[PDB]
Amino acid sequence: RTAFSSEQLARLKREFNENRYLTERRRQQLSSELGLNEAQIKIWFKNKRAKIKKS
Amino acid sequence: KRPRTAFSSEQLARLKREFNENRYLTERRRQQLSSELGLNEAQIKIWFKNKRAKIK
DNA sequence: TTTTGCCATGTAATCCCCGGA
DNA sequence: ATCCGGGGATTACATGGCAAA
Repeated sequence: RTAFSSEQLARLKREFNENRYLTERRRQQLSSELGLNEAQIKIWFKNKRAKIKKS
Repeated sequence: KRPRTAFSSEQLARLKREFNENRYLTERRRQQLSSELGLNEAQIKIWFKNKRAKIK
């Protein structure tokens, strides 16, 4: 279970604020730039939406 | 994965009768029907899924 | 305070069904 | 039947905090 770096967390949050649902292209670019697997990005966005739902 | 299977006539008759009351199956009834029909629970789940799409 | 013990909260991941193609 | 990504719920585990001798 990876622990995202705050450099990664800040970019994911910044991306999430801009678009809370990923396109394949955006998922790909983020994986590349952040050095993470596309599945982790997918799962981070999925969990973020669910967290926000219980705000 | 999972080989296709031809449903027998009592099978389909039984699946349609159930589908006639409720288009969604709870896991409890799906287990039930699976045991009564001799149908794998996955096959029943997929039959309800496809049938929901055809009817729509 | 220190330093120890544990338990609550957070969260990455998995289960499991859904519709659409 | 398969694939995907979606949701909701749940699991599994790290660490945040607070307790306390």
